[PDB]
Amino acid sequence: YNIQKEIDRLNEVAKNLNESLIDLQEL
Amino acid sequence: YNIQKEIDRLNEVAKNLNESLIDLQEL
Amino acid sequence: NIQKEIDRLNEVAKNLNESLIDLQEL
Amino acid sequence: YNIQKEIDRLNEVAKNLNESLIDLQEL
Ligand SMILES: [Zn+2]
Ligand SMILES: [Zn+2]
Repeated sequence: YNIQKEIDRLNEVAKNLNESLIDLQEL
Repeated sequence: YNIQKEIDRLNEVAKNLNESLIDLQEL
Repeated sequence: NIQKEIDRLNEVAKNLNESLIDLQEL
Repeated sequence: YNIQKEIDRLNEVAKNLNESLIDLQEL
């Protein structure tokens, strides 16, 4: 595995998850 | 669906993702 | 080394998938 | 009301998370 590779991608997962989650909460 | 039930779970998804990401970042 | 983080992320993925399916099928 | 945009985006989030899981268990 490559830890720095997956940190960067999981950070994108987190940001995208949060964006859509917050969108769900304000409709 | 029940939007609150899914928001609750997705909140927990986000929290657990965040703590996994932090753990990875401190290696 | 990172089995515990893998295990945790697996449960994250399962719960995310279940929410996705529940939003479309319930 | 219409959550199609969040469903589409969370599907991509899930795909990226799933590939991270696969890649973390590689090698
Ligand atoms: Zn990178
Ligand atoms: Zn890959």
